[PDB]
Amino acid sequence: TFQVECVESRTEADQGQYGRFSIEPLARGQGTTVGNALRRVLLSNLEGTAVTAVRIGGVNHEFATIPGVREDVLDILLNVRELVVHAHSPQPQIGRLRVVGPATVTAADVDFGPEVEVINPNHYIASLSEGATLEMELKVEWGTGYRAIDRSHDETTALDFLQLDAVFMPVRRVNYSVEDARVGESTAIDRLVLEVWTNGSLSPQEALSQAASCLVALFEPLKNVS
Amino acid sequence: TFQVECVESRTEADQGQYGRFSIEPLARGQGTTVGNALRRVLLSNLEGTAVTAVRIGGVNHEFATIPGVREDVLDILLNVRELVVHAHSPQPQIGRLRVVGPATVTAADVDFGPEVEVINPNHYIASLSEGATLEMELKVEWGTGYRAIDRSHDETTALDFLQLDAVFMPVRRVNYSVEDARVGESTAIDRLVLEVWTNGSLSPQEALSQAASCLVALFEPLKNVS
Amino acid sequence: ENVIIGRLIPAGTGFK
Amino acid sequence: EAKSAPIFRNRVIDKKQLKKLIGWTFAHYGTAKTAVVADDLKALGFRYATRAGVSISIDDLKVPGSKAELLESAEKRIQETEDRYTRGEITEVERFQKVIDTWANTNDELTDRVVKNFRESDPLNSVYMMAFSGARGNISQVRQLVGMRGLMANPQGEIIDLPIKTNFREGLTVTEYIISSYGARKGLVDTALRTADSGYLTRRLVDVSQDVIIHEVDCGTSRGLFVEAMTDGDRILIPISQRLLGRVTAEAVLDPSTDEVLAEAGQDINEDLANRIEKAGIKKVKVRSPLTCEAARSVCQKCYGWSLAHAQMVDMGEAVGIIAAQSIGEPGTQLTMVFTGETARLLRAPVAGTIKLGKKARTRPYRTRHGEEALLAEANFDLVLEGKGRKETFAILQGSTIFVQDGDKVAAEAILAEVPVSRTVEK
Amino acid sequence: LDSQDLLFKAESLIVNSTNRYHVTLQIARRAKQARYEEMENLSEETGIKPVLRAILEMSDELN
Amino acid sequence: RERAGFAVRDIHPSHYGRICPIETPEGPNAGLIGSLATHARVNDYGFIETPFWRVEEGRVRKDLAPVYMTADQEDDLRVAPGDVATDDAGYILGTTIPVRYRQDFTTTTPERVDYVALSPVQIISVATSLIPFLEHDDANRALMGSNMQRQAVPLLRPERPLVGTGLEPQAARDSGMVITSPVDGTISYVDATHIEVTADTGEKYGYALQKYQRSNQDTCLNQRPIVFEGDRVQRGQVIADGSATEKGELALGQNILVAYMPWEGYNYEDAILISERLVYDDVYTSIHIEKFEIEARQTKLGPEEITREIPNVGEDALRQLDENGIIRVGAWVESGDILVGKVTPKGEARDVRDNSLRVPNGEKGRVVDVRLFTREQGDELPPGANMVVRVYVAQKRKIQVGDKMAGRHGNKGIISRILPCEDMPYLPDGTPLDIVLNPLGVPSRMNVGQVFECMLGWAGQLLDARFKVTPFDEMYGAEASRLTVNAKLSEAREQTGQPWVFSDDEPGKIQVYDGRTGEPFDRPVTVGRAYMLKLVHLVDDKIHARSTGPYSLVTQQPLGGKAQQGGQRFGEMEVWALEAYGAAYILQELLTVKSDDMQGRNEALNAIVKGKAIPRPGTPESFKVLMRELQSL
Amino acid sequence: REMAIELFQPFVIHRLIKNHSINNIKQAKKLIQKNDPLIWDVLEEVIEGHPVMLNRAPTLHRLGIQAFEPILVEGRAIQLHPLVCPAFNADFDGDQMAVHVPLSIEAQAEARMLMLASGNILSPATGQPIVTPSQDMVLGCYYLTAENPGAQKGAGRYFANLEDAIRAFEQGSVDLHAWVWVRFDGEVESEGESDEPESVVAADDGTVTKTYRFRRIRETEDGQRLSQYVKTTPGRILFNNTVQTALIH
RNA sequence: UUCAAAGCGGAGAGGUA
Ligand SMILES: [Mg+2]
Ligand SMILES: [Zn+2]
Repeated sequence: TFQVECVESRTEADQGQYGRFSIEPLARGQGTTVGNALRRVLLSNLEGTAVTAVRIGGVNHEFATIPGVREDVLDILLNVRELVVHAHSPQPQIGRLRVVGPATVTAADVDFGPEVEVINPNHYIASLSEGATLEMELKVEWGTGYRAIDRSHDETTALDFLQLDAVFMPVRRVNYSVEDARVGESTAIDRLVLEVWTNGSLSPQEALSQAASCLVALFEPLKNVS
Repeated sequence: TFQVECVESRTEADQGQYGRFSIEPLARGQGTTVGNALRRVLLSNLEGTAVTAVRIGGVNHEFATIPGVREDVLDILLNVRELVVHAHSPQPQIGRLRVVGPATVTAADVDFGPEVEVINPNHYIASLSEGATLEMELKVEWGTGYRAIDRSHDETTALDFLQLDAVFMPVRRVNYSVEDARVGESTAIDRLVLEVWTNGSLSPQEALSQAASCLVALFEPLKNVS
Repeated sequence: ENVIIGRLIPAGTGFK
Repeated sequence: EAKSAPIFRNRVIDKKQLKKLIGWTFAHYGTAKTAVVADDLKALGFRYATRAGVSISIDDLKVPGSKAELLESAEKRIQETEDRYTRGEITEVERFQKVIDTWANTNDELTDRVVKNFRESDPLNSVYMMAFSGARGNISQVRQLVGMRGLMANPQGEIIDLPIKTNFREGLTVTEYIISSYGARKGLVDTALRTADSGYLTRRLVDVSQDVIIHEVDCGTSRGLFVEAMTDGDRILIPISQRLLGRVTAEAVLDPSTDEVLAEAGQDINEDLANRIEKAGIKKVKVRSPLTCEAARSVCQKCYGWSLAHAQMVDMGEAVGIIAAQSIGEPGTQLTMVFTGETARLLRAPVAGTIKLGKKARTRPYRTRHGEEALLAEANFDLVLEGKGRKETFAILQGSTIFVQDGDKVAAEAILAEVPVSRTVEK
Repeated sequence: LDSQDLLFKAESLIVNSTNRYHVTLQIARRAKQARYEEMENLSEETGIKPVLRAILEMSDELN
Repeated sequence: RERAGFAVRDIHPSHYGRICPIETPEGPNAGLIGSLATHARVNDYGFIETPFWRVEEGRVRKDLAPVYMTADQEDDLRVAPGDVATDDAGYILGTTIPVRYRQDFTTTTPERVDYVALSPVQIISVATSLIPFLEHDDANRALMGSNMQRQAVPLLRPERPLVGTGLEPQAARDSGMVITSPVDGTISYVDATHIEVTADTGEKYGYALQKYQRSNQDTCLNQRPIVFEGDRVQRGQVIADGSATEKGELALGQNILVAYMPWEGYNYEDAILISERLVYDDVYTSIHIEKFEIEARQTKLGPEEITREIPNVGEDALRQLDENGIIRVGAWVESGDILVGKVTPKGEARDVRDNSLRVPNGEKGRVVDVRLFTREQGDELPPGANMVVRVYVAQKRKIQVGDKMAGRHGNKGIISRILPCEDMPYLPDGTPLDIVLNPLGVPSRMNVGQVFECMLGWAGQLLDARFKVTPFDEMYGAEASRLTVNAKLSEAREQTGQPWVFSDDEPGKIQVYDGRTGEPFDRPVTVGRAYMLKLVHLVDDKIHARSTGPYSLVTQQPLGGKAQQGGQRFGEMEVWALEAYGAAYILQELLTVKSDDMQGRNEALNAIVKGKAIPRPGTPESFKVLMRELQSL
Repeated sequence: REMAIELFQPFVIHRLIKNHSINNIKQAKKLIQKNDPLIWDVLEEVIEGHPVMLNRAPTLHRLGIQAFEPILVEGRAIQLHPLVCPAFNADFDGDQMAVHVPLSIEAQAEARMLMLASGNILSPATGQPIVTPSQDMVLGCYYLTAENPGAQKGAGRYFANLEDAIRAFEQGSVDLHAWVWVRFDGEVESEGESDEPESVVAADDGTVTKTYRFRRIRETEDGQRLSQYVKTTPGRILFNNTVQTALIH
């Protein structure tokens, strides 16, 4: 009963990904419930990875400047925060950056371990002049949703680390539409078409599978316990 | 990981059933997803039994009144359209009514086969008065949702069997509400309260189980392939 | 004048 | 506070129906059921105003298609008037009146056409639906969005003979923006300066009447005043039933058809009894009052009557002076304070026939407020004119002005007379 | 125990009174007496506040 | 103020082109403060003038040095408005022309006019000249919008409007914060604090940029560069810009997706419902810098010393001091934290007392500057003082429930809800909206220009165009604004390829779905791009509470003021309201136990804490003060 | 939650001393200052059943001060019910309000019994109602209960009682503005009605079925009424069922 | 046994509802 297949797949210049799926046959009004459940779970309840803290060599607050660098610290923290990254291990990882001389520092200059990988090695991070160097350390983490800074992480072990508001959202747009696929007698059958845009951390197929697995675990405790 | 509990469980004036459930703790936004997905399936996708066709003898045409009966064809057709029946077979049955004498006709007078059971045994259908005979014949079928015939009103005369618009819904009303269960200064927590009204064919706990069973099988095939 | 001194006003619940 | 089953209202529900329903619920069920009913209605309205998707656009602002021809006709009349003025046929104080009256009548015609157009083409228009239902809009505001702004006034009280012939949908010009800013600034300064006067008046009222507290039950009198409806001659402004609620009768009232009594002495009047008194004739009822009660430096419970917030007789030790002062003073800041149009009535005959006026009515030559000359009539006489198929049965009024004299040819909808509808002659 | 039930009970107490300002004083006196007599260290239904307790008791006495 | 009346606060017909008729305050100052118009100037006698072009034989001479004329001069001439249309910058078209003769409005043939105004915006000021589609607005809401445009807050990343009016680049060049290159050369060194440009063998030009300074009202005054190293630069080109300007021009707000429809009661009576994207995308966030000061003086008992040896304090409260008693740069300070440690020589062993300065309650942020001044170093100080210490603390504020938002057309509002993005309504492509506004507020106040602005912003976003429209644009056609907006929307629909963008049955409306259930609303609604501003009235500065604090000296009543733990005043109108209710005990408790019954306050507090009954009050102190004052007379 | 912990301090201290035995007042104040989790648990049960008085700046009449029951919210703004705005003359574009609390038993009883916002139905200047749906609720009721010549799917369908019609509309099978016949034994009030009976059909057995424009009463021979039907709209059924359910429950 | 060191009046200008 009912099949799901993929019609289109693409990849943009930011290394994002797009996918279109066709699910049919449904039964007269079951298109909307399935589609909206999928859209609500995909846009809200998925786990991702983000940069949560960064130490810059020579500064201690966000309203400072480094000589020879075209950007201030506040304008670098807002570029590092948008660095999309995908970790295989379930642990915090630390990446290191050290650039010197006339260059444009780019996300290809950050070197994590053999576990974490960068998705877009053309992200822009600051511009350097002749005789200025940049040293940075980044810390990545797992999570879900939007996490604000709480000023209670005053641990002395993590000394002189600047904290950021973290955003873990691997899916950026979902759309769906239900069409009539009447075979011809009277049966009034449905067909759902679903479009997913991701940021490159995970394929649209993996995102769809994760959402469908979360929904089943949501609706299974009510199956026979009641 | 959540728990579902049955708070209240009443019984209406000998037919209906009422049930309230509390489900907690859920994430933020999952209460609306679960509630709406349950509501749509409970109200629109459960099977049931209803009376579809009826034949009445001695209609006395050019009017609609039956001799010796207080009611007319339209009133009796609306009375017999609210009969609540429950069948244990997937094949349509046939029921007979041959009351006579100065009495009040109720649902207990219908001689259905062993495979059909009447929920309410005292459902007013008519009042026979002093010298009239009432002959009836009823047909029972299976279906889902609220049906509707085309180009046929209720007070009319068709060939032999007269068609009706059946109500196959076993569930009459569903309500849901989402409340806060934060308990502290941490991530928001949802609690869902769900109320189900049933016509007596099913308990308000078998309806929930059937809805969950139908919802699990919709999302399961979207997990292991794509 | 009872407001100025700080007494119960002779109207309402302070009538008697 | 129960047992009264609601009626099935099979009609549309605007603001007046909601107010009526709330009043009925309070009168029949009490003060704790009205809150529940109001909350339920609020929830239902909030829920179903969102499913509708009510919005506002530029095409929702529908202008009638006959505006251009109306403006063209008005401008042709204005040109005729000014050409008459340039040749010396009329004086300067008549040209101003003529050009003011033309633009005062055109605006009324345009408003009628706008209102008629809304109710026929799109009766579910968002602007029409939200102005007709009584939610926020008005008629002086719908007029300026899809109609015509009209004649405005100087920074003084004078009138500028140049009108604004555009709405806010089409857009004003540089010249009309200034004329509008005049009145905008006038209103702003009025609002700024009214608050001090209102506050000072309220303080004086509170201090004059602070010691009026209810101490007694009855002074035992037989005096009161006569309550009657408030009428402006032919028309009534406030009916007697609205003025007779909560009062106490000082003498037994009687139906003017027979000897059936409707109330005894010393009896408060409710809504049912007020309606019963109003329906069965009766133009005056004698009631008690704080004006005529002889108590010790206050009022008593019987002379005051009901307390309007509770629909009951006043309690003991209630400060009625503070309430009276606050009630008079609260609407003080809401006192926000073109020529003969339809306040007269032109008589146009929709027939073509010869004139049979003769010399029956008293026709004295007269020069009207415009430059034209007509005949002024004071003797009420029924007009007789040969109106093609049949004669005329038209009736004039005292002080009327007739334009048509004998030996003329009247055509379809030609101006025939003017009748004043029912006095300060300034210099 | 609901707030709506308390609202209905207070409205019923206001009626059957003949004076609006005389029932508030009686309720206050009853509430003060109840709270003072609670001084015995047994904590007899200390959950309810004294004014609501007085309203409930006076409504029950109304039969 | 008491002598100015109705005649001085009015509009005179001689203000035309010299004083703006819109921009004024509301309240006691309405009509008493005014603003100079756009083209007006004051001569050496002190009279305001305004320019005109000459008209010869019905031909406008736009090449003959416009003449400036005072109010009395232009009373015998027939002067035409600035919206009259000419065919080749020459002869005046039409047959009847509006003119002003002796403070009256008339119409004449266009062979008899004398002078013509320079521009259609010659009558309004600079703040009112920045409102597009102004001729479709009421005058009161125009006043509101012009007044509210001057209370906006500079944001973290500014952005230009899409439907600007054309005067933005000129309103920003006078504040002196934009840097333009005088060189027509090359750029050799770019940095966050320095720019250098080299000419064609014409030496070097170097500029230094201000960084995170502070204004009179505690707002940032940053300056940032635009260019990159080795860039070809022409004369008059923008090189760096300030904190409230995009490249060259003013930028006070942001462009967001708007829909006009009611939500489930959250739009009720001017309330605003927004999305959660505006919070985590750092839209509408700003930086505010505060200054604190401490003074070390000398006393007859002795001098005062700034040191970290404060009595009755533990080492758990001296972590961030620099062994000299002054906090360190880069420290996070929460409420009740020591900034500078001071001791005074009290007379009473240890004879010093601690009154070091701490941050006021409700303040936090980073320490960014600790500049300090002292004698024996070349610094002038007020007499009797030894040193002065100034500390600067900065913080970043986000939008939240209770903040005020505004638009350019007079529409104000307070934010009441922040919805997660899956609850917001969404478009036929899946994009959730940013803000939902109530349509009940448009027709009763007559701001029709905001709908024009929204529709043109929608078209501009879909085309990437950034249109510019000048006020009073209907001198060229009968309905110019509607035709331009419709043509732009149709062109955007044809260029994009999506048919749902524009519909012919309902031009400005498209279909919108429900994010909670997935069902479409019954009728299409109006969506667009709106330019909204964030005002200086934030709810973090308006909340206050008190239980017990300082009292006045003479009357012994609680002090008043947010900054000194003040109480709320219970005026006499509230006393009248409580008297009308029949209340006797609430009033007496307010008047005595909670205000100035000097002995009943402590008894009431102790009775509440212990759980007993509150005893009866006595005579308040103000009555005794009045009796003493009357006896002294 | 930030104003309640300040306005209600002595009651919190008393409850902390009596239950959850602390010791002295200084320890309770240090506990409040440290922001222990127990503080909010104590406060939530301290403030229930305690009225609070709300006031707006230009108090022009006695309905400018009213008493409410508080609920702890998160944020820094006071939430006000939409049905009390015209009494206060309030509006959500910058307005501010002041909060006072009563201390003694007499003040509490008197605020509950004389000033609570749920007993202020009529106005003292004139006996007209003061709490009515005003702006966006009247628009919703007007839309729900209006009529539409288009979009009339399912017109002319017969239902038994009002709950059946509501259930048929809830799961989409009839429009919100269609004309349907329902069975209703009660009192009806139609607009544009014909008070004179129409289409009287004297049927057999002396039974008479009079058909009006909006009713189909069927009466027995010189006797009482046998049945009644009303031609109406599903939105009107919703409105009237809501009112009746609110009144009967 | 004692408490205890943080509160102050006036004038002018502008703003919000
Ligand atoms: Mg306001
Ligand atoms: Zn008397």
